[PDB]
Amino acid sequence: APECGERASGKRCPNGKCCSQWGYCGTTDNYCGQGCQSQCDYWRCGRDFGGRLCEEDMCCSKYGWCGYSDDHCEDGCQSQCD
Ligand SMILES: [Ca+2]
Repeated sequence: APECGERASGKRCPNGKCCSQWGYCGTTDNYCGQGCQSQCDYWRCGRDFGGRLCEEDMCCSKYGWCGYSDDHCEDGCQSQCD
């Protein structure tokens, strides 16, 4: 049964997850990609996205992507780098 979106009275996904076109919560491209209804910027962060911080304690890379790798947390990291 739909848990988010227009078919769920406008409910948003917990932990900032993306709501797919069909009303389900997730973080893969099938949820955040084409057709995404809400909280679709889950993987983006930083100055290009209103200064948004990543969920799950992920680092925000210099290019505005959320992750845990050295490339996300090292040189240029914008937030939650350690
Ligand atoms: Ca941390």
